[PDB]
Amino acid sequence: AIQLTQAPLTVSASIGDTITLTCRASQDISIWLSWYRQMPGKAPELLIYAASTLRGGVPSRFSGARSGTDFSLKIKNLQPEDFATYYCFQSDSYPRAFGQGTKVEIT
Amino acid sequence: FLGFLGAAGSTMGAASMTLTVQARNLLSVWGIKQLQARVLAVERYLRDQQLLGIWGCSGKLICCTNVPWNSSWSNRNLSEIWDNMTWLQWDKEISNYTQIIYGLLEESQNQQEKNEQDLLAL
Amino acid sequence: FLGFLGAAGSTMGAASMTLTVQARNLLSVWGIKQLQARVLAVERYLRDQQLLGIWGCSGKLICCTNVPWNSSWSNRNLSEIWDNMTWLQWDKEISNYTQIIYGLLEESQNQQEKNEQDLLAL
Amino acid sequence: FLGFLGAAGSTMGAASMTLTVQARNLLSVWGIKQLQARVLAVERYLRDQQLLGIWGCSGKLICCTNVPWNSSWSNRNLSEIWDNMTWLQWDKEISNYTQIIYGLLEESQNQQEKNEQDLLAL
Amino acid sequence: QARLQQWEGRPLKPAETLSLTCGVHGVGLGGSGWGWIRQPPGQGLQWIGEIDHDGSHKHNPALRSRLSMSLDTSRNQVSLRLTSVTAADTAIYYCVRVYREKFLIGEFLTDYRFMDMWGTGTTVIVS
Amino acid sequence: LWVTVYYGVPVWKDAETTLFCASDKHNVWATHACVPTDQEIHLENVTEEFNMWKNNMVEQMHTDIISLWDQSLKPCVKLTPLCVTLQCTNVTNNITDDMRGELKNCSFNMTTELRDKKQKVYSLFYRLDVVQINNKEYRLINCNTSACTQACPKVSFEPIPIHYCAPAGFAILKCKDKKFNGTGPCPSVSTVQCTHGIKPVVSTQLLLNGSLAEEEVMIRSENITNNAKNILVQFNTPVQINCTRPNNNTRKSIRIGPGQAFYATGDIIGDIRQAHCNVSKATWNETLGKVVKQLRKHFGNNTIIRFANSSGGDLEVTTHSFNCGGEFFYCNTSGLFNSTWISNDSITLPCRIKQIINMWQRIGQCMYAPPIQGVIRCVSNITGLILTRDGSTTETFRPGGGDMRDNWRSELYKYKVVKIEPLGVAPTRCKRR
Amino acid sequence: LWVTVYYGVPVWKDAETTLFCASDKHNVWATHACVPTDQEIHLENVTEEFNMWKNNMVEQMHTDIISLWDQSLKPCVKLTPLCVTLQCTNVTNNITDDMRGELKNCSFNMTTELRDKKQKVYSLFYRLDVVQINNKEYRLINCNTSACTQACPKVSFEPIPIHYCAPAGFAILKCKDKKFNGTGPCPSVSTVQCTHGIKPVVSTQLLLNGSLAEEEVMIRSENITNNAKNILVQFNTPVQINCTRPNNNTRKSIRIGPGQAFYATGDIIGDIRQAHCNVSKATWNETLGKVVKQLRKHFGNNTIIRFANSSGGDLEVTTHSFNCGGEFFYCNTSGLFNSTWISNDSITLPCRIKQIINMWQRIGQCMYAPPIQGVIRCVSNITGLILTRDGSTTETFRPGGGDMRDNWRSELYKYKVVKIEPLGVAPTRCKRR
Amino acid sequence: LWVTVYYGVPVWKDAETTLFCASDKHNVWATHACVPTDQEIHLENVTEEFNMWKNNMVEQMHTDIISLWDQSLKPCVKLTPLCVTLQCTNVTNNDDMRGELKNCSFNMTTELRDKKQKVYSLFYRLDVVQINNKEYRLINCNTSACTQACPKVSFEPIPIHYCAPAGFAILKCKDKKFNGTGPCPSVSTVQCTHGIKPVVSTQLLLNGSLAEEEVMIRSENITNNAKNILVQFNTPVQINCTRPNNNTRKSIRIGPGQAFYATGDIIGDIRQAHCNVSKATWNETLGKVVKQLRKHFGNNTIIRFANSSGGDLEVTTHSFNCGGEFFYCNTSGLFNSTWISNDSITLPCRIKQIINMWQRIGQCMYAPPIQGVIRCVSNITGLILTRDGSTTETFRPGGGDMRDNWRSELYKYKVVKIEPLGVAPTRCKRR
Ligand SMILES: *[C@@H]1O[C@H](CO)[C@@H](O[C@@H]2O[C@H](CO)[C@@H](O[C@@H]3O[C@H](CO[C@H]4O[C@H](CO)[C@@H](O)[C@H](O)[C@@H]4O[C@@H]4O[C@H](CO)[C@@H](O[C@@H]5O[C@H](CO)[C@H](O)[C@H](O)[C@H]5O)[C@H](O)[C@H]4NC(C)=O)[C@@H](O)[C@H](O[C@H]4O[C@H](CO)[C@@H](O)[C@H](O)[C@@H]4O[C@H]4O[C@H](CO)[C@@H](O)[C@H](O)[C@@H]4O)[C@@H]3O)[C@H](O)[C@H]2NC(C)=O)[C@H](O)[C@H]1NC(C)=O
Ligand SMILES: *[C@@H]1O[C@H](CO)[C@@H](O)[C@H](O)[C@H]1NC(C)=O
Ligand SMILES: *[C@@H]1O[C@H](CO)[C@@H](O)[C@H](O)[C@H]1NC(C)=O
Ligand SMILES: *[C@@H]1O[C@H](CO)[C@@H](O)[C@H](O)[C@H]1NC(C)=O
Repeated sequence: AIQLTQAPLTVSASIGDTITLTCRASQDISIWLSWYRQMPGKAPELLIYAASTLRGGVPSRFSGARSGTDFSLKIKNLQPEDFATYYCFQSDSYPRAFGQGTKVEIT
Repeated sequence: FLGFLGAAGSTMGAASMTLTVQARNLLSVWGIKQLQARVLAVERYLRDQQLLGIWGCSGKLICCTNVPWNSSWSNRNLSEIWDNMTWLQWDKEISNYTQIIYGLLEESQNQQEKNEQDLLAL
Repeated sequence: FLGFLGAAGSTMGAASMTLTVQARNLLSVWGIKQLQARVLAVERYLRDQQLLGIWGCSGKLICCTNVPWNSSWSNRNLSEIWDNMTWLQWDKEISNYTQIIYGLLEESQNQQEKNEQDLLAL
Repeated sequence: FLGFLGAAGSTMGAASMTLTVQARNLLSVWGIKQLQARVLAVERYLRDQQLLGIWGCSGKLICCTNVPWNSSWSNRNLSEIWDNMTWLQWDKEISNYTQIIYGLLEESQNQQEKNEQDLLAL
Repeated sequence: QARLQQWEGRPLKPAETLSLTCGVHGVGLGGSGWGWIRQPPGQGLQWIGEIDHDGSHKHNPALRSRLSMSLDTSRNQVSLRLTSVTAADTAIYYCVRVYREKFLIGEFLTDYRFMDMWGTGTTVIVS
Repeated sequence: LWVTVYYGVPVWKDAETTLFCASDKHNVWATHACVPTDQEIHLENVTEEFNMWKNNMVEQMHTDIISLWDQSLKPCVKLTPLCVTLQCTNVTNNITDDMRGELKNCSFNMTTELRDKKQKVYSLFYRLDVVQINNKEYRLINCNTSACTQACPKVSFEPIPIHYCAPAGFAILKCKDKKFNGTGPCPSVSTVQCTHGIKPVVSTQLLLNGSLAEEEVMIRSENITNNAKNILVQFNTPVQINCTRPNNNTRKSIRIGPGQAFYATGDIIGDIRQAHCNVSKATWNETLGKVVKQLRKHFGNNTIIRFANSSGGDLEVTTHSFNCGGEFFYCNTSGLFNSTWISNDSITLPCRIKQIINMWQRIGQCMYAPPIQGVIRCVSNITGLILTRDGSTTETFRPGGGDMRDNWRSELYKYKVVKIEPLGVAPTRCKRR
Repeated sequence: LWVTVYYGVPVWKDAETTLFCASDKHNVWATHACVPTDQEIHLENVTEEFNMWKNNMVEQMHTDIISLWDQSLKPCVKLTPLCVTLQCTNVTNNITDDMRGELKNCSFNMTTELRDKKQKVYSLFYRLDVVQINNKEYRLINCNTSACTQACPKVSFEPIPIHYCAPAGFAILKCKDKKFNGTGPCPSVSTVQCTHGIKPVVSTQLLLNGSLAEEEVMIRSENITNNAKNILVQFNTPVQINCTRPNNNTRKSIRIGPGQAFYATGDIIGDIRQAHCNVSKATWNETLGKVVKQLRKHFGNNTIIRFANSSGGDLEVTTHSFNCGGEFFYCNTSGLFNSTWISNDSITLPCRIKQIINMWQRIGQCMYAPPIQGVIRCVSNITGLILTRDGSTTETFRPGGGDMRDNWRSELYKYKVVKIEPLGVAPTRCKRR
Repeated sequence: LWVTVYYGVPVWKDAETTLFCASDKHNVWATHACVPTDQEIHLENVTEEFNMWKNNMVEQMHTDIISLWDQSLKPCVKLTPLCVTLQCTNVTNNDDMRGELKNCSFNMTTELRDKKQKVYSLFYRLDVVQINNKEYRLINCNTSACTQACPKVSFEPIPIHYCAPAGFAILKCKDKKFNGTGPCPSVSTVQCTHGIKPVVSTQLLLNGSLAEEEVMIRSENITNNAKNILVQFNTPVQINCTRPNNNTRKSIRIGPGQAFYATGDIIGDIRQAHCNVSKATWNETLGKVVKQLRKHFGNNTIIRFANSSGGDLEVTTHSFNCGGEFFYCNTSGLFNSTWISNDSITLPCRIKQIINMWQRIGQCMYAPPIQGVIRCVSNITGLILTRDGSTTETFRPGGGDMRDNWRSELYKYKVVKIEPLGVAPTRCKRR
């Protein structure tokens, strides 16, 4: 199977900052890696698919990059609704896997 | 040369000159109609050749047998059969005596088959 | 009169007097199937008559030939073959020697064809 | 042993010792094709057997006949016919006269069929 | 208005059959694929299995022979039938739609499945 | 005397067998599949019994002609889409009082090559083809019984001569007696490999394009004393009849499917006139005089020979139905048979044309004859009649027909199929040694 | 001793050939194409090795019966317009409790003789013919596998005896031994021109209208110790079974196209009663006692013989599927096989009628059997069984079937086709001169 | 000297007859219309005259290959409902395979007569003709209805032996320099021919039999430019096919029991279908062809190979079947060279699903999509060239007439009729 490593497991920033989240894969999964955000108590929602494409309705602040192993997600102009747990999900090999989850909070 | 069935009206003596004329003319879903007529002619011809073969007459147009002519079949003298009658008239007169003659010819050959087979071992 | 295959269980000597009975019966969704059954009967009959003609036995039911009987084929004497065995039993014994005998008859007649061809040349 | 048509290039004298080889190979939607070819093979075989019958050559492969050779059909002597030519070369030479000879053989047999028939009446 | 609704199944006794059902409204079961995602408390998400557009059942290797899913095309419902439930299976179960978008790499075209639409949550507790 | 076996004797028995083709653009009677032709041997002293009324060559020919007809109509357009509701109005454009109400202008929704697209087309249908449902609504006459396979426009209906040749082992005997009534002994018999060119001309009440008698008009009936039997008259000299359809038809192709096309009458270019046939008044009167003279021989010299028209029944039996030019005519023939006989001018027979043809009296197997573009003119020979007598000092002969076996009985009357019996046994002084 | 060639010797060998039919309103197993019949020669001292389980006459008859079946379903109506949504309610009008929700009163829109027009018709369909699609909407049970050919109303399903006759050069050997078990040397052999009248009765679990044994009940299996092999029982005395369809069905003709009619059940005139078969309880119990007696000869005298009902599978194999009167019954024989055997009254078998029939186990070929007008009664003969043994001192036998070749293996067990080899060579004192 | 009759003489005449098939999952040219096989006899001193251009086995095999083709298509689906109006949109809306496809949506019949079915399929642009999401229709819809290529019968050619009936013999020319005509010093009587695979192709004789010693040029009249030239190679030129796409076949129920197989989706490598011919091997093969082709036109003449002139796509392209899907390759890089006294050649191939194979009108066939990637390995064992009517001779590829494909396999065979009855003089005299 493929293991996705997401670090740092807890990043803290105040409102109006820029954060970069890392999701490192085991093998090369091409660009097939989608990002999901889970607000505490709610259900996860799709932010980015194919590591670069923004979901319909997601603000332009969210953005991903890279098509190799070290996938990254960048958030600009932090707002209280962005302080949730983010997950990276690969779709290359049929034993699908999720990331560990990066809990973004306020300082 | 009279042609096929040309001597049909000739006397039995004159019609026997041309037995080879009729002999050679007995052998040669729409495809099946033609194809089934061809098979009928072949098996009809072979049954006549088989009959001649079992009478000891195979390969002969005129074959002499060892069956004496019983007068019950026809008591007319030899002069009024081969020079006065035609073959069509003759066939109608001995039509009912045909099958009993056929059995006698078959019984005459296999008697000669065994007698010659026995004599050949001496 | 026994009928078709009536002497199947009879001895070879007794069954050889009824060869004509079996001989005359070898010649004569329901369309081509019935038509190709007739063509097969003619072809099977014609290839048996061809063999007899090649061996010099055309037009005969009992054909004494010149090929001597190799004792290897069957060491039995005449008494216990023509009076103790049936034709079905006999066919089983020599079923494997049939093809070598067939070649012997085929070549023996071919020698007789040229022997009588040279005799007539004088 | 040469096989079927193997002696096609052999001289006429050498190729006449292998007649049994060619003789036995003349007899043995998409269903009529197979079936109509079989019926035509049987019909052709019977036409050539019928011709041999009306020439007095039934059941024979080499049949010496009573018809003299005119030398207007071929002026070559026996040495250069049976030891130099092949049956294919010879066939292309008397193809013109084939039906002339075929008529003489039939006529000679018919006369011979009755001369023998009239001889038995004594 | 397209939503996936699933309802609570109440706590269940250990070593039983876990029967889940997701209600698909707004869209229909055809064309996409439908799978199940769980989340143990205080942990990350875990993939259980999916049925792809072809009708072919991808299952997670960890849950061996105890997995079985079906699609109710008439009622537009996705079912889960996890068996022999152990205390470690206490998690919130989500029903997801793996949607296929074709992304063209330099010369290769792929069907990319990215779980477009998520359920609301069914807290399953076994005791 | 000893039995001696002769093989090849000239002896024949009467027999029935399958005779094959011979024939010296495709035709309905597929002579391309029939073998080519090539032979007359006179049989002196041979007197043979013939019977044209129990001749199996007629029954075989009837089956073969029917089988050749419904074989050329297998690879043809089955007009199932044509069975629709046809809103028909009367062509009243340049029509003659005679043609008033015979042609109908019928519009209908037809299918197209594309399954989801319809097509509003129109065609001029004869009144005999459409039956009204109760512009007014009509439907084709051939819709509660079957579907018509449209006659392929390339396959021709022209009767070309065919020869029925006996297989091996069979002979065809030809009675050469010129005054043969079709029954009894024939002093002049000849054998042929097969017959003269017999054109399968399909017609009723009048034998067109047939064979003429040699010396005098021949009246051949199974038995004259029975009125229920038809009378086959044969003329010694022909009466020519000029057929015509003056209308200038336009053939309009309608695509009713992928492949499948339907040819419809579009519009008559010019005046509308009735189809008709012309028979010379002088020639026909003379021919009936010869018919009556040889017909008095069976009814007495003092009898009164009256010719009336057809009694009644289907349009095929009450009218001189025939086909030439590709259109099927149905001519009245009541001016032909109207006279009582005691001991430049022409006769015009009004003809009606159908396009939906039930040809061999078969029901459930129809054919739509596509319109022939242009004007059809046709000149043929009346070489016979098919009369029927009705049960006083006068006898009334009305034209008959219907049974097409009588059409080909007038050509196969002189032929007989026999089976050669070549094996014969006779006594002779010879003995086998 | 020299080789002597004998032609015509009585010698044969096993061979396979195409035997041709012969037979002594049309029929499915067409006797018009079969040649008319005419014969038996006893062969003393002849012992022949028979094998009914490797007999090619059975394999050929299976092909011929199937071929005669689907060639008779070519010319008649193909019911492809009947694959429509039927809006079916239940018949509850006078239904008995047994036949409750078994007939469904289905209404649908059919095509008319006119293509553009539509037709609202209703018909009664058995529950076994319609499947629900989600008054409720149903559709015919075979509309996702194939379209179904209506059984032609003038052809007859009644079995007519047929005679399989060997061509020239072949012989049919008939085993006249009265205790023959189908395999092994038969010491009493005779040569027949061809076989007796073998009625092609299609059945299951019971051999109807067959041939009875001569002396005692005959048990025949390919390997009696193999349970996977079917066991063919043959009775020495028949057990008559009285079939019936008490409903007075009315046949209604629906014109679904040009020249095409669909025959639909109009309405039952009276009360709705279930079809059933009656077998005498005393006679059946007597016959099973005889069957068990000869069934103990292969399993022992102390073996407990148990008869159970069919294990499971299709309705054609779990039921006594048969046909008589034109309607196809599927009777429940769980009342005939329910007993255990240790060392005026009647049995009623509730049957079910079906109309879409696929009988040669060929998915993709239907046959819609039209309703039969009136009341059907039927009296047959149970002249055999097709048993199957379960895999202890107790043996359980269950009725079998499905494979139709076992039905005809019970008629052709005594026959054998041989090829005559008439060219024999034997030594003799002859020497050709 | 007297006439003596010999029966069984080894004499034969030229004849035309019906040769029966023989062969050793159903096929188009199946074994159910053939006979099981089982042989060759060398006829010494026999010099027979052959003529591969007036050979009736070629004319009969053409009839039989056609007949087995139609006979294999009658029992399966006829696509009359596929003539509906199609609402077709582009697949890419922008070099790829997807630029060759139209995404066509249409109403189709259901297994229930009164219900419709809104379905879609990807149709090649070569199969749809616009009607004036535009409106299209299948190309062979105003000419005929396309009987669907039945999915359980394979198009793979199996070898068939044409065997002569009784009374006939098949003469086989064993000469290795025998062009197509004239005497053949080495002749043999075979029971029947070697396994002739009925490979259907144009401009290139894929698979089949190689020459023995050198490339053979065979024309009916080499000086007539209207006659095709049948080149036969001595060493095969391997050609590799492909359709890189991973096709997804989709089933549509157009009626009771009838299914229509449609291209639902296309993913994977979207490079255009192509064939690869080794550039070094093809160059040395044309060198051998040119060397054997200057013998008929001169040593100083200029041999130039151009590409096909024009006409139908079946005649301007190397039409063939490979893996059940029909290709139409350009072969303009194969035939492009002028000859004076690791690398590969890629031929862009189009694909069609509606096939009018035997140069006929009114009988099309819908080849259903093949699931997955199609791969292909064939031998180019010959050519069919046409010459242009100056010191430069231009040889364009030819074809169209399928008989020249089987004329290249039945060139060495000849059917003769045995005449076993011959008369000759001898000193005999019947007694
Ligand atoms: C060749 O041409 C073909 C066309 O001829 C191409 O196929 C088409 O490809 C389209 C693009 O891939 C695809 O569109 C997608 O459809 C999604 C919905 O799926 C449909 O359509 C299927 C067709 O087979 C159906 O099987 C489904 O059932 C579904 O239709 C449902 O069906 C219901 C009946 O069962 C209807 O009724 C509902 O039923 C409920 C039952 O409880 C309730 O009663 C409801 O009240 C009732 O309405 C529905 O109305 C109907 N729904 C429809 C029509 O949508 C759709 O979700 C996809 O769009 C969304 O997602 C993508 C990706 O994120 C976004 O880009 C879009 O913006 C959109 O996102 C927005 O919504 C989602 C939530 O859905 C949010 O998460 C997101 O944030 C956004 O807000 C998309 O439209 C076509 O369906 C398909 N058509 C066919 C015929 O197959 C083919 O690809 C082409 N091929 C090639 C090779 O080129
Ligand atoms: C007809 O009979 C006469 C008189 O007997 C005879 O001269 C003539 O040859 C016969 N004709 C034929 C053809 O036999
Ligand atoms: C026909 O004429 C012949 C010869 O006179 C005669 O035998 C027969 O009875 C006649 N038939 C009729 C019907 O008059
Ligand atoms: C049938 O009888 C033969 C001969 O007695 C025997 O060999 C064979 O085993 C028997 N078959 C059964 C099933 O009993």
